[PDB]
Amino acid sequence: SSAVAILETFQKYTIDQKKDTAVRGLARIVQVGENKTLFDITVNGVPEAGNYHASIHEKGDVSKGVESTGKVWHKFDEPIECFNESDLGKNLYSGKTFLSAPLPTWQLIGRSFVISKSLNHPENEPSSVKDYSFLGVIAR
Ligand SMILES: [Ca+2]
Repeated sequence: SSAVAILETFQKYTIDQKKDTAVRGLARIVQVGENKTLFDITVNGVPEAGNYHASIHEKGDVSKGVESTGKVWHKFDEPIECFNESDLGKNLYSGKTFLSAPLPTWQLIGRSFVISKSLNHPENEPSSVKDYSFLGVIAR
């Protein structure tokens, strides 16, 4: 059993001026046990280097980005380190990791996969937006 989440920004951020696509990462999801899923995560094109954090939120509603997705339903403890500079002109970064969760794929479908990091300079994209986030509905 497999699934995928295409991760896009929904918010507009001053620091993110890459306009050919809003896609900033991919989660490829494969069940690897009766009740265990593997998450193959890659990130690309994010403006700030740092440790990013993944969660799965309760709702598949991304109309308002993270703010419409409800609460955190599953949290991953392991960070995603994004320190590889992949765009020199724009100074954008990439990263990758494998994560796992003790959940079958069927319980994941239709929820939102979210990766986020606190903004280095929130005063310049204020004031209710604290985090840079990119997210996508999980689909079979
Ligand atoms: Ca940058």
